[PDB]
Amino acid sequence: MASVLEELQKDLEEVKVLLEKSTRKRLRDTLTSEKSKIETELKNKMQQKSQKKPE
Repeated sequence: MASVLEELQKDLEEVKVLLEKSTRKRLRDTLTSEKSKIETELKNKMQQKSQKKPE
């Protein structure tokens, strides 16, 4: 869990760095794309077990 949090935080930090450096509008693209991935991975990792039916 701390693992997952750390990885998400690290990716988010890389995002912040990219946003800051790529202040030339790129921020928008970066944020939109990568935030989706961050959220997706968070949701994946949380739900992953959750007594989920083997669909």
